[PDB]
Formats: sequence, structure tokens, C-alpha cells
Amino acid sequence: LRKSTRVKVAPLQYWRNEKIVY
Amino acid sequence: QSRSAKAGLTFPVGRVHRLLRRGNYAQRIGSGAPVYLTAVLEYLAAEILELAGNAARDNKKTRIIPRHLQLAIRNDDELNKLLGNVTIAQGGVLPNIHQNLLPKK
Amino acid sequence: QSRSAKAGLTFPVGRVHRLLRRGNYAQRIGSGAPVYLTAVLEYLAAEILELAGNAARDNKKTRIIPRHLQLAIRNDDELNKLLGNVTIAQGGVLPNIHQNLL
Amino acid sequence: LALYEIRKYQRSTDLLISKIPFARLVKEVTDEFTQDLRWQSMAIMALQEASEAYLVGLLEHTNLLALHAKRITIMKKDMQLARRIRG
Amino acid sequence: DNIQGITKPAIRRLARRGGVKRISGLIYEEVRAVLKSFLESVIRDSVTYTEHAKRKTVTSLDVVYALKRQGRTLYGFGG
Amino acid sequence: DNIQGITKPAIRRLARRGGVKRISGLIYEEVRAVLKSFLESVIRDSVTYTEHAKRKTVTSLDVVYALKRQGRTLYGFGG
Amino acid sequence: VRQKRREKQRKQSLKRVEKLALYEIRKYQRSTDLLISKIPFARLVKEVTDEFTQDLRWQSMAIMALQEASEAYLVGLLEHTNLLALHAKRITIMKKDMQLARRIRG
Amino acid sequence: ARKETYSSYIYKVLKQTHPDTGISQKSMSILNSFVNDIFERIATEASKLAAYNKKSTISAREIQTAVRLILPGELAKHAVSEGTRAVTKYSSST
Amino acid sequence: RKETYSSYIYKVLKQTHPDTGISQKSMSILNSFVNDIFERIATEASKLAAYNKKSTISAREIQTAVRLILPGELAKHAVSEGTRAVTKYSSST
Repeated sequence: LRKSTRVKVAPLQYWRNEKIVY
Repeated sequence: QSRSAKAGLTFPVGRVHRLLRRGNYAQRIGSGAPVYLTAVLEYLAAEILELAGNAARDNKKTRIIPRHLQLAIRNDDELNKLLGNVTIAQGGVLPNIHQNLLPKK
Repeated sequence: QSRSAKAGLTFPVGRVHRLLRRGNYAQRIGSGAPVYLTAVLEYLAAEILELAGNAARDNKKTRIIPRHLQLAIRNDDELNKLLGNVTIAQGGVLPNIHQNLL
Repeated sequence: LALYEIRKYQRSTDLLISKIPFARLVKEVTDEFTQDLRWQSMAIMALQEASEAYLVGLLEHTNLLALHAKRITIMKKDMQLARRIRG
Repeated sequence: DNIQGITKPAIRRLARRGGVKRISGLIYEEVRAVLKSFLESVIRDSVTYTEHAKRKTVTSLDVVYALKRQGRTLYGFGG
Repeated sequence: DNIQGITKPAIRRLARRGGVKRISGLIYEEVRAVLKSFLESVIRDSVTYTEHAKRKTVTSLDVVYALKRQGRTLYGFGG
Repeated sequence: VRQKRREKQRKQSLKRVEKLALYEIRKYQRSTDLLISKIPFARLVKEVTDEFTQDLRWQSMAIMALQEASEAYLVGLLEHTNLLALHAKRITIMKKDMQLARRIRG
Repeated sequence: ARKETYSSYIYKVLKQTHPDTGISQKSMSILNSFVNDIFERIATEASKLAAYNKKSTISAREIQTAVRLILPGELAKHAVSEGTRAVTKYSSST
Repeated sequence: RKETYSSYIYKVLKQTHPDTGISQKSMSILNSFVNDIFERIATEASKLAAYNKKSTISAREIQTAVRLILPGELAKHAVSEGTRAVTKYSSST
């Protein structure tokens, strides 16, 4: 019925830094 | 209540159970696996549908074009790492302009 | 009389038909199928062993090392089309210095 | 007028390349490989979309390859080393 | 003669769609060459698919399965 | 720290295997970072394999299955 | 301790007998074995598995296959970045060269 | 004669999340291809993982490990949340 | 005790080039390679079987799969070897 949102803050800019950890 | 709605869900359970029963994926099948497939695919569908509604609201429209699907998939990071190698007919690439070609900014 | 001795085959056509039957792939397997699987695996095995024999011939070593198999799989465009993504353990890489540094 | 066409063809999410010359081209390559074969138009526009996606991926890969070598105009060698990281 | 089915302002507008502004003259001919080498494997795989279908017309599901085997999955033309 | 266990002459010998004439001092930290990223990306699947299997040994079969899943398949340790 | 005597004899044999940067490229291109020191890499992959773990064990051949696959991926990325480095008129590579190949592969 | 699709269920869950939004048929066919593709992905990965675990059945454990494999970890823990919700709301067989 | 191709690889090595030796790691690499291409042709044959309503895997399915995966010279020599062996099998029962 109703769906909650999540973390949508980046297009995962990588290749010069690291990713995020869950 | 039938198995397609005993768990209070949206996707059918008998459909995916009939697809795996004749798709020859194992000898047997557990009872929790078709409703688990039901839950996983309905959550993926609900997440991409919420992102599609946000993309349709970003372009002030109501119906969904493949541009709304591209703004739903390619803008999110996990959907980019999940659906990056899939092409979409009449989708449209993202609008991004490099800065060295612009002589002002 | 096994199915391998009915065609001069060496790769285990009855075992291959058994793994196709009890292997979660399909339902029926025809009698003309696993002899053809044995055929194409025998052709691929003969090709790679002949390439390994040439690689052992021109490198004065009478045995097969993974470097010889790596130079077998990487110095052929058909093998780079087939298995250009996988690697060989302790196979090394291709010695090729680029022309701009030379 | 440099930013005019970049904000025009990108926002318009429809196709841009031809259809019936592409049908002639796919008839040419089936005459090269096969015996004439009838071709559904959905398959032809699917090949059109796949070719469009492959070309825009190759050009967006060579875009940074142009500025990497202190250039702006892409070169023939840029369509010789972008294929190295495409298989 | 169908090797020139595409034209030079079409490649120019596709470069403006992507972000390439300054284009060399060899880019259009190399684009025709890479289109030639790109469509051939998928189309001959669809010919193998139609031979598996033992018919003359190439169906769309065979095209979708060929692009799925090649690694260029397309959404909207099957399933 | 264990991320700096692969020292500077190790990456120097790796570059000499890969054919570099001169290298810079900014390479090594990004090499170690992309190595940690690749190791994490393969080890997450390789330990979910051994966590499903009611096991605590990360078996060679599990790492070659995780390598085959992520494209880069090895030969000799199963499969 | 006959194994210890054999090890000391082999160490003495290695100490007596076995004991312009253009040579190392052609030298290390024909080498076949591994090139990363073993037990610091094992300690590193033990620290990596501590993020996604429980006393999880480790077979030695699994860490050997991991070292081989990581060395293969690193020499693949390095061989692919050498071409983009020399394409930008740089014999000496840079971190910008290992950004496009880390970008356009994915 | 019919073709098995999920346009009715997609429209139902879309109107359940937000009733004031619509969707065309081309995007509907795209999402139907998408859900068939991810069903194929999860089913083949679960068959691989069942054949690797010396067990020729399909329980929910293999599906849980498979969605821990190919989905990202935030979506993996949300998927195991939805899956445990589905089993716990389906187990009441009254 | 696992069903390994190792004796068969040594047998087919001893027919054309018996002068070359074979180690253990290289033999295991060969066994893993032939098992990998075997499971690849198995899943491709099963996929092509489940495509167009033919549950029985005949020689047609796997010859289409051999023509599908392999390059042109390799598929030509492979279909030649396969036709030779299927005539030698269907002739001598």
C-alpha cells in the first residue's frame, strides 16, 4: 500500500574516492 | 483466502509458482520461496514506481514516459549499479554538459 | 558395450548424458546429443593440447606449465573471442612493450 | 550557438537517426551473411535503439578521452583505444 | 548502395546529443566502420536464431534473446 | 595498519610487470584503494556463499564461484 | 632435525650460489609467479573479512586464488591505463590516467 | 489466449501508493520486461546456489542469499524485511 | 573420488603428441576449463530448448548453440567434428 523512502543522495560518484558503507 | 492474497500482497504467487514448476529449476520447492519472490519483486516494483512518480512530478506530468524511467533508474545509485548495462527504447540520456566546452562557465 | 566404444569416443558420453539428466538443466536428452557434446569437447581439448604441445616444443620444456597455456589462450584471436575474460592461475601476462615507450 | 543543440537533442528523448535507410542497411548485411529475410519493424527499431546506445556510449567515453590528451576535437585514435575498454 | 544510409549531420547531431562539440572528418567514417563491426555479430546471431526457428522472417523475441546473449539487454520488446 | 602492507616497491614491480617506464608518487594510494574496493566487492559475495552453507571456512570453491559470478573467472580451483 | 639441516644446507647453497629502467619491463613480463607478499596480504584480507563477518576461518588456497585474481585485476587495470597515459603524451602515468579506465569500465 | 503480464498488479500498487498518477503502455511493457528479467536473474542464481549447496530443493534461504548477492545491501535488507513480512503474513493459513 | 576428465585428457594427449609431459595444476586447469565450457554449452542448450517448444535436446539444439557461441572458423571445425562423430555413432549403433 504505502512504501517508505530510502537514502538517495548520490549517483555514486566513484573512481577517485570510495563508496558508502551500509 | 487464496495463496495470491493470503499474505496481503500485490503480485501473484501462483503465477511465479507455475513459472518455476514448468521452468525446471529444481526437484522440489519450498513454500516460502514463491512468496519470497513475490515480496522481493513487489518491493523492487514499488521502489522503482515511487521513483517513477517522483520523476513524473519533477517534469510536472502525470503519465510515465521512458524519460521518467531513465530519471528513476539512472539518477539513483543502487539502480545504476543494478540496471546500468540495460538499454531502454526511446529512453533518453541524462542532461549533463562539461565545463571546458562552455567558454564562460 | 558403452556408448563411447560405439563411436570411438573417449570423453564419458554416458556420464555426460547422466549430468545432463540429473543436473537441473532440461527434461529430455536425445540419443544424438551427448555424442555431439563429447565431439565438441574432444575437438576443443585436441585444439588446446596441440597448442600446449607447440608451446612446449618451442620453449624447450617437455612439460605443460600454466604459462604455456596462458600464451596459448592469449595469442589467438579466436581464443580471445571465446575466453578473453577468464584468466589462468600462475599464467602470467602477455609480454608486449608498447611502441611509444620504445 | 554552442549550447543550443546540446539542450535540444538531449531533452528530446526520441530517436534521431533514419529508419528506411537503416532498413536498407540491414537488408544489405543480411544479403552479406545469409537469402532474403523478412524483417519486423519492431526488430529494426530495436537494432536502431541498440546502435544508438552503443554509439552514445562510445562518444561519451571518448568525450573525456579528448580532454585527457589536451584536445577538444576527437581523433581517429580515440576510436582506436575506447574499444580497448569495450571488448 | 546502402553503406551510406547514415549521413554526416546525423552523426553531428548525435554528437551534440552526447556532448561532443568539435568533430573530426574521420569520425563519421570510423562510426560507419564500428557500426558495421557492431551490428554484424548480433544480426548473424539472429540468423542463427531464425535457423533454429527454421523460418524466413526474423521474429522479435529472437532479437531480444540475441541482444540478451550479447550483453545488450533491451527492455520493452518482450516479457 | 594492513592496507599499507603492499608497499611501494611491490606496486613498482607490479608496474614493471605491466610495462611502465616512469611512475608517479600519487599512484600507490589509489592502487591500494581500488584494491580494497575490488577485494570488498568479491569478498562480500564469497562470504555470503560460506554463510549460507552453514560453514565458517571460506572455501576455494566459494571464491571461484564468486569470481565466476562477477565475470572474472579463474581456472584450476574448481568449476 | 634433519629437515632443519636440509633447510640450512639449502640456505647456504642459496647464499653461496644464488646470492635506464628499461630492463625491468621485459624482465617482469616473462615472470609467471605471484608478486605480492603473502602474509601481509593475508592479514589485509583478514581485516577486510572483519567488516562483513564471527570467527570465519580461511583455507590457504582460497587466499592464494584471491591474491592471484587481485594481481590479475591490478595488472589488467594498469595495462589498460598505460595506453591512456601514453595517449595523453605522458610516459609517466598519473592518477588522472587511472580515473577514466576506472570510470568507463564499471 | 493471453500473454502473462503484471500491468494490473503494477497499476494496483501504483494507485495504492499514489492514486493521482498514471502510466503509459510502453513504460508498462518496459517494466514487464524488467520484472521478467529480474525474476530470471534471481531464479537462475538460486538454481546455481542450490546446486552448489548439495541440495536439490529451493527454500527461502537460497532466495535470501541470492538477493543478498545481486541486490545492493540497503535493498537487500529491505528485501529480507519484505520477505519475512510475506512469510509471516502468509503462514497464518486460517 | 570425483568424476574427473584427467585420464581422458592424458589419453587424448597421448594420441597426437605423446612427447609432452603434463603437471598437476595444468591438468586441473584443463579440467576446470572443460567443465566450464561444458556447463556453458549445457545452459545454452537448455535455454535454446526452452525457447521455442522443444524439450528434447537433440543434435539440432546443441549445433545451434555451437554456432551461437563459437567464432566462425571454430564453429565450422566444431560442426565438422560433431557431424563426423554423429555419423560414426548413428552408423555403429
